Order: sequence, then structure tokens, then C-alpha cells
Amino acid sequence: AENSVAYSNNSIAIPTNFTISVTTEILPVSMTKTSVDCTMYICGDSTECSNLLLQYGSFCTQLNRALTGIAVEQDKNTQEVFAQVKQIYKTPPIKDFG
Amino acid sequence: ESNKKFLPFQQFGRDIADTTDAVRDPQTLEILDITPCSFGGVSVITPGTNTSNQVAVLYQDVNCTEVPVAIHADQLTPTWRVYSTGSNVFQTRAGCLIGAEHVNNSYECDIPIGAGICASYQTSQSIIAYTMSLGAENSVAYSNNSIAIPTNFTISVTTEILPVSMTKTSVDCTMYICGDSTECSNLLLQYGSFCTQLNRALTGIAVEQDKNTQEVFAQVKQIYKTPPIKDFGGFNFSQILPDPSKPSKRSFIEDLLFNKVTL
Amino acid sequence: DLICAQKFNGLTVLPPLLTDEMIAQYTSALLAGTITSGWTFGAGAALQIPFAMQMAYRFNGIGVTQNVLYENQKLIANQFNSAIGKIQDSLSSTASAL
Amino acid sequence: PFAMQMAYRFNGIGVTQNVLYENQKLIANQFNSAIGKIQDSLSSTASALGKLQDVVNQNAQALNTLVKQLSSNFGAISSVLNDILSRLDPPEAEVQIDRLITGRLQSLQTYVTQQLIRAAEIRASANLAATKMSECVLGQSKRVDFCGKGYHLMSFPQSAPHGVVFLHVTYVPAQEKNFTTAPAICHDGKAHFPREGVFVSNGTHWFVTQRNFYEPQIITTDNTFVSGNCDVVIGIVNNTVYDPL
Amino acid sequence: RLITGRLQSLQTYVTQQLIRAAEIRASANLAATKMSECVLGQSKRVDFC
Ligand SMILES: *[C@@H]1O[C@H](CO)[C@@H](O[C@@H]2O[C@H](CO)[C@@H](O)[C@H](O)[C@H]2NC(C)=O)[C@H](O)[C@H]1NC(C)=O
Ligand SMILES: *[C@@H]1O[C@H](CO)[C@@H](O[C@@H]2O[C@H](CO)[C@@H](O)[C@H](O)[C@H]2NC(C)=O)[C@H](O)[C@H]1NC(C)=O
Ligand SMILES: *[C@@H]1O[C@H](CO)[C@@H](O[C@@H]2O[C@H](CO)[C@@H](O)[C@H](O)[C@H]2NC(C)=O)[C@H](O)[C@H]1NC(C)=O
Ligand SMILES: *[C@@H]1O[C@H](CO)[C@@H](O[C@@H]2O[C@H](CO)[C@@H](O)[C@H](O)[C@H]2NC(C)=O)[C@H](O)[C@H]1NC(C)=O
Ligand SMILES: *[C@@H]1O[C@H](CO)[C@@H](O[C@@H]2O[C@H](CO)[C@@H](O)[C@H](O)[C@H]2NC(C)=O)[C@H](O)[C@H]1NC(C)=O
Ligand SMILES: *[C@@H]1O[C@H](CO)[C@@H](O)[C@H](O)[C@H]1NC(C)=O
Ligand SMILES: *[C@@H]1O[C@H](CO)[C@@H](O)[C@H](O)[C@H]1NC(C)=O
Ligand SMILES: *[C@@H]1O[C@H](CO)[C@@H](O)[C@H](O)[C@H]1NC(C)=O
Ligand SMILES: *[C@@H]1O[C@H](CO)[C@@H](O)[C@H](O)[C@H]1NC(C)=O
Ligand SMILES: *[C@@H]1O[C@H](CO)[C@@H](O)[C@H](O)[C@H]1NC(C)=O
Ligand SMILES: *[C@@H]1O[C@H](CO)[C@@H](O)[C@H](O)[C@H]1NC(C)=O
Repeated sequence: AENSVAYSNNSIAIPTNFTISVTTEILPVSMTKTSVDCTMYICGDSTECSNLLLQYGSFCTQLNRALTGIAVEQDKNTQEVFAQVKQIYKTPPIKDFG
Repeated sequence: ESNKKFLPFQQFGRDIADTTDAVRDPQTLEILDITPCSFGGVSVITPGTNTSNQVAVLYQDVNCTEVPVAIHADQLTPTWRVYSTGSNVFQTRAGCLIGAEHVNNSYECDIPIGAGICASYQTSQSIIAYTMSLGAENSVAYSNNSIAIPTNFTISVTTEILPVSMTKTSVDCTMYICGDSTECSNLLLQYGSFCTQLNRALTGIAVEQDKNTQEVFAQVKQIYKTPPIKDFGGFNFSQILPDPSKPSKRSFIEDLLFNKVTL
Repeated sequence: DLICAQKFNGLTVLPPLLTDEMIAQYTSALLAGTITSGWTFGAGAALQIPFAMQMAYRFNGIGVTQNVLYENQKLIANQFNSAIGKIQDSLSSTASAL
Repeated sequence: PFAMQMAYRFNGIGVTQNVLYENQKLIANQFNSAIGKIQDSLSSTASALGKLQDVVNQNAQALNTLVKQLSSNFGAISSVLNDILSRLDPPEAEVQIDRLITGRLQSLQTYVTQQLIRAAEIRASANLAATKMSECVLGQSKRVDFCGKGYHLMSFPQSAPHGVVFLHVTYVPAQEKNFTTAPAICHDGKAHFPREGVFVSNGTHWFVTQRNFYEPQIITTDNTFVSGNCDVVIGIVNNTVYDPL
Repeated sequence: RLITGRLQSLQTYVTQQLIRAAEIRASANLAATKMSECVLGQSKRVDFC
């Protein structure tokens, strides 16, 4: 919507009331922790396939190391947001807060 | 054995990935399911091997009475078969844990198992498993006309460590792939510009590392010196100020830091 | 004998380390600390203060004098209670905010 | 002067500056002891530079994985390229060499892709360290838990291998005491509010004090202000506001 | 041929998970700053809370 401000060299506007407002903000903290058995996906239960997969080196050791680093990172994401104070305070029985 | 309800026409079944996971006997006309047999989902909990040789084993998503069935323990060596049953068998929501003594206390977490459970090597020594502790319980003496005011104070000094740069590396593609062979290097010309691309990606990382150091450390352009008389009201800065009795500009704290990182 | 770590060609889902009941214990300790102590528990030990006096020093921090809070205390408390009910009214409708 | 600079930093956290000048030897002694306990933790057998060593360990591990992939044949007759050219002539040697080229390009492309992802994480870490050098070393910060735990006074940088250490100096409130308090004071049918502080009571007498350090004073018309009358404030208390003149 | 194609599908999954995990990590760092500066204090930064 368009608007115009009544600017001049000796005019001011002062509020006479106020409003208390409550709004909401949502943030993602973690995601799903998955793991893949790399030999069961490629060659599942076959031993002719398992010996031909040894000729490609350390590809399944390297993919499992990358996915394990993602899964450990997710539990660290939750600890930095939620475990900020180390006392577990409980709220009093009589709720007189003015 | 199966409870799949086929139709009078069908011979076998398929899952999401189009693998055969059920079948019909062509003689007795019965339906029987197929299931893999490896069981890779085994995790091994250890302290150091410079601490002990005891371990505990976690079988993932498995109920504790199906462990000798799932890992096919009768065809294993007797040194594996002690980790399929016994007295130290405990069921978590992460699976079945065998080889650890479940206690009733709660401690701060040592080795995470999952879903609230941790493990420690704790007093003869053994491996114990417990529900973890969130912290010390507290209660505030709230009233509608009471206040707490502090009467003293503490001066506190803490430490924060941050990584700034990493190692600048360089790769010659042709010597890695086709090491001083000209039969190999003429064949590599038919893959296009895969190695002009890989060389300029690593060169942009190496330029970025020197820019990372400038933005942190070269924020002022006057080299200030501190005066020879150290009259700072009783405050003593001698361990963080440079020690001129060395070839370096380094302080005492900076010297303890450069000997604790193993390059 | 349903071993569902075998039924999905090597793909699994790992559980989080903190349960949903432990995260709810952390957010309730953070909330009992702010209501009874203000901002003191995040910098040291928790010092109690009455809640209307704590809301008076927050009015000071945005540049309003503290008599404006004490002279308008029931109006401000009623405006807060209505804005909390609007959050809850729009979350229990079929509009999906997450 | 350095004590006059430490005094305007106490004002920045809400303590009056006479609290520093009356306690100057005690504050300097607590600082000197806390610096000496940093050095005892780094002279120890406790290696707290784990975040810096993890960066060194991850890059050496990636370079060792790339050298060990040169011993794979990827379905050829050999992983050595001079063994193929010794035993075969260029028509059927070209079938075996193209298998080794394909596996070695794929190993280099995996190395470079994960170096790019790791370099983006180092870039975000050095951006955060450039903000702490400006806001904690070159100023005093009000952002909670950005320059330590407590109320921030000052920070000092030290140089580390591939990194930086910050030494944050903070003010932590100590030994506390219970009091009775009130929001206002009613004197001549008028309400009085404190200018900077709280009204507290030791049991019989009423004072006004600052909020983060206990220092009680007589309630006068120079540390209070008047607004409205007494029928409005919930919890107002009858007392005297002494006129100083 | 089946090994080469299935290895390439697994590698594409893992590379895109590393890029997704880096934006979740930047998002949780922003959430940890808001718990410190908006729940444990009062903030003067415009539109941060
Ligand atoms: C400031 O605004 C509030 C509204 O937030 C006004 O209070 C309302 O007053 C009308 C008329 O008296 C009533 O119908 C409403 O029920 C009131 N709302 C509440 C929440 O009590 C208030 O009067 C305004 N102040 C001034 C001076 O105009
Ligand atoms: C505030 O705390 C300091 C310590 O942090 C107290 O100083 C100690 O006082 C006792 C008795 O006077 C001495 O034996 C110690 O040597 C002092 N310690 C230091 C480090 O100087 C001080 O007394 C406390 N003040 C109040 C009012 O409680
Ligand atoms: C600042 O502290 C240092 C210690 O870190 C003091 O240096 C010591 O002074 C004593 C004097 O008897 C010597 O015996 C020690 O060998 C010194 N230690 C070192 C490491 O040099 C220094 O005196 C203090 N400065 C002031 C002005 O008191
Ligand atoms: C509250 O503080 C007042 C003021 O300091 C105390 O009043 C003094 O009490 C002593 C008794 O030890 C008398 O010798 C003084 O003459 C009093 N001063 C005045 C100005 O009257 C009072 O005792 C304190 N109350 C409590 C319960 O500690
Ligand atoms: C504070 O003092 C005033 C006196 O100045 C008290 O006001 C009296 O209240 C009683 C109770 O209704 C009345 O009968 C008197 O007429 C009032 N006096 C005047 C002069 O108005 C007041 O009650 C005191 N406050 C407290 C909390 O005790
Ligand atoms: C303010 O504006 C009036 C009307 O345009 C003008 O005549 C007057 O000189 C101005 N006053 C100032 C600030 O000079
Ligand atoms: C095949 O022989 C078996 C007996 O061994 C019998 O159960 C089955 O029905 C026979 N199939 C025929 C006759 O088609
Ligand atoms: C491993 O060896 C070192 C040196 O003996 C020792 O300090 C360390 O504590 C050992 N592990 C344990 C916990 O026994
Ligand atoms: C833990 O406490 C429960 C409840 O009293 C009890 O049944 C159980 O045997 C206890 N376990 C141990 C190891 O003490
Ligand atoms: C304040 O009073 C409460 C209730 O009597 C008590 O539990 C608390 O310990 C007191 N605080 C101090 C610092 O004495
Ligand atoms: C506090 O609560 C008491 C009852 O416990 C009541 O008498 C008193 O008026 C209240 N004070 C305020 C300021 O709400």
C-alpha cells in the first residue's frame, strides 16, 4: 500500500497508547540420521560380487566415514541449542505473576 | 514361513526395489518368504585398548531373544557366542546391549549409545550402562515481594579456540593418473578439460586461505608498541605480552600453544 | 523374527541421543528460569525478582519509564493473555504453520 | 590510564565506578590468579586444542586415502601401468589403460569435491573469528554469551597454529542475600520510583541500592522521581523521602 | 556394469547429504544465538527477536 509522511521542519508525532504483540519463529535444528551398509546395497549376499568390489579400493570405507560424520553432527546441533544451562529449575507451586 | 495372501495366479513377490522376497514351491504349492542373512548392524563399544580388552556389543533394532537367531550364532566360533546370551543382557530402544552391567544411577554422558543411554568404564573395573543426567536439580525461592542482591563478585578468565585456515595443497593430474607415460597421457586428452577444472578448483581454495588470515589478524595498520615501564595499576600482563628473549615475537602462552598441536 | 535392519537393502535409521522427553525437560527449565529470575540465571546463579518488577526493567531497556508499566499493569497483563490465546487458536486450526 | 579504563567498563555493565576504585587491589589480584590458571591448564596433560588438531587430522587422512587408491586395478590386469605396457601391444593395452584412467579420475574428483565442502566450513569459522576480533577485542559487547559467560569486560587474542585463541575477561556476581522489596514509595499522597535501582528493606529500614552490587543509600528526592498518586500502584509501601535541602 | 552404476548412485546420495547437512548446521547456529540473546537476555538488535 502506498503512503506519504507529513514531513515538515517543525512537526513531530508521539504515540499515546501501545500494543503488546506475540509472534512466532520456527527454525530447523536437526535431521534424520541414516546409515547405509555399502556391501549389502551393491552386492547383497553374493560372494562373487563381493570379491569384485575389492578391486575398487576403499570406496565403502570412505562413504561410511562421511555418513558417520553427518550423524554425529546432528546430536551436537541439538546440544548447542537446548543444553545451554546446567541447572534444572522447577517452577513454584503458587503461580502469582502479577 | 509366510502369511502372504496371493491370488490363484501368481508365483513370486517383489518389494519396492524389485527384488524377489517371496516365492511359491512348485510342488507343495505353499508360499514362503525370503530374507537376507548377513546381519551387518553390529556396533562394538570399547574403552581404550591401552585401558582394557573388555567390550560390549550392540545389535541394532533387535529384540534380545532374537539375537542368537539373527546373527546365526550356532555357526560361529565360541569366542563370538559369549556375546549372544548371558547375564549382562540389556534391552534399549536402540537395540540389545550385551556385555554391560545396567546400574540405576545417572551420570554425565561418556560413550553415547542412543535414545538416552550412555556407557562408561567404571569401578575390579567393568562396563556399565545408565540413563544419562541432564543436570543438577534446583528450585528458585520465588515470592511476590522478595529479591536477591549480590554482595561480592568474581573476576573470571576463559578461553575460546577457533580454526582460521587449512593446508594449501596442489595436485598435478597427469603425474597422478598417467605418471610420466606418454601412451597414457595421449589417452587422457580425450576426456576433455577434466584436469584444467580440477586444478583451478584447488587454486581457488588456496587463495581463500590467505584471505581468511587477513580478515582475522590484519585489522589495524599501525604496529603499536607497549611502553617499557609496566604501570597498569597492579594488573600484570607479562605472560601474554611478547618475550623479547627469543628469536620470536611469541609470548609465554603462545609458546605452550605451538607445542601442543602436532603438525 | 522380524529383523527390519535386513529388509531395506542396507538402509537404516539411527535414533537420536536425546529423547523428546529430555528436550522437553530442557525447555521447561529455561522457562522457569526466565519467569522467576529474569536474565540473571544466564550470567551466574539465579536471583529471584517479582515478575512485575522484572517487566518494569524491560520497559526501561526500550526507553519507557517504569511508571508507565505500573500505572497500566492490568491492561498490559490482559493484552499478553489475549495474544497467547491467538497463537494457540491458529495452531489448532487446519492452517499448517510448520 | 588503565584503571580509569577498567572503570568505564564497569559502567558498561551497570556497576558504578567507585566499586572498581574501592576494590582495585582485590580486582587486580583476582585477574592475576585467573591468568595463572590458564597457563597451568596448558602446561598440563590436558590437550584442549582438539578443534585445531581435528582440522590437521582430517586433511592428512584424505591425502593418504588418495595415495592408497593407486594400488587398485579397477578391473584391469594390473594396477601398475608399466606392467601393462611391458606385456601388451597398443591395441589391447588400450583396453586396460582406459579402465585405470576411469578409476583414477573418479578418485581425484571425490578428493576435490570434499575439499570444497571443508573449505566452506573453514570460511564460516574465520568469518565468526573476524567478528569476535572487532566486537570483543576492539570494543565491549552486550550480546549475551558472545564473549564468554558473564558480563563481558575485555578480551585478549593469542596466536595459535592455523587458528586463534581468545581470552575473555568477565564479571561474575557472587555471594547473595535475601531482601524485601517494593515497586514504589508513597509519601505525601504521591508515588516515588527509583532513578536507577531497587527499593530494599533490611527488616526495619528502607534503602535504595543499585541492582548488581549491594550498596544501600538513604531515599532522597535526588535518587527518586515522582509520578502520579498512590491509589494506582499494586504493592506500594508507606515511607519517608527525605529532602536534602 | 552393475557395480559401477550402483557405486555412482551411492556417491551422489552422500555428496548431496553433505551439502544439506551444512545448511542445517548454519540454521542451528542461528537458533543457538537466539536462545542466548533473546531468551537469556534482552536484545537491542533491530528485528533479531
Ligand atoms: C489503549 O488501548 C486499549 C486497547 O488495547 C484500550 O482499552 C480498550 O478500551 C475500550 C473502550 O474503553 C474497551 O472497549 C476495550 O475492552 C479496552 N481493551 C482492553 C484490553 O481493556 C485503552 O482504553 C486505550 N487507552 C486510551 C487512553 O485510549
Ligand atoms: C569478597 O571475596 C573476596 C575473595 O574473592 C574476599 O577476600 C578474602 O577475604 C579473606 C578475609 O578477609 C582473606 O582471608 C582472603 O585472603 C581474601 N581473598 C583474596 C583473594 O583477597 C572478600 O573478603 C569478600 N568480601 C566480602 C565483603 O565478603
Ligand atoms: C608478573 O608475573 C610474573 C609471573 O608470571 C612475575 O615473574 C616472576 O617474578 C619472580 C620474582 O620473585 C621471579 O622469581 C619469577 O621467576 C618470575 N617468573 C617469571 C616467569 O619470570 C612478575 O614479577 C610479575 N610482575 C610484577 C610487576 O609483579
Ligand atoms: C537496618 O539498617 C539500619 C540502618 O543501618 C539499622 O539501624 C541501626 O542499628 C544499629 C544497631 O546495631 C544502631 O546502633 C544504629 O543507631 C541504627 N541506625 C539508625 C540510623 O537508626 C538497623 O539496625 C538495621 N536492621 C537490622 C534488622 O539489621
Ligand atoms: C499509608 O498511610 C496512609 C495514611 O497517610 C493510610 O491511609 C489511611 O487508610 C485508612 C484505611 O482505610 C483510612 O481509614 C485513613 O483515612 C487513611 N488515611 C489517609 C490520610 O488517607 C494507608 O492505609 C497506609 N498504607 C498502608 C499499606 O498501610
Ligand atoms: C520552517 O519552514 C517554514 C515554512 O516553509 C520556513 O519559512 C521557515 O524559515 C523554516 N524554519 C527554519 C528551520 O528555518
Ligand atoms: C509332485 O509330487 C509331489 C509329491 O512328492 C506332490 O505333492 C505334488 O502335488 C506333485 N505335483 C503334481 C502332481 O503336479
Ligand atoms: C594409556 O597409557 C597412558 C600411559 O601409561 C596412561 O596415562 C593412560 O591413562 C592409559 N590408559 C588407561 C586409562 O589406563
Ligand atoms: C534398580 O531399581 C529397581 C527399582 O527398585 C530395581 O527393581 C532394580 O533391581 C534396581 N537395579 C539395580 C542394579 O540395583
Ligand atoms: C532466601 O529465602 C529462601 C526462603 O526462605 C531460602 O530458601 C533461600 O536460601 C534464601 N536465600 C539466601 C541467599 O539466603
Ligand atoms: C503479594 O502476595 C500477598 C499474598 O501472598 C499479598 O498480600 C500482597 O498484596 C501481594 N503483593 C503484590 C505486590 O502483589
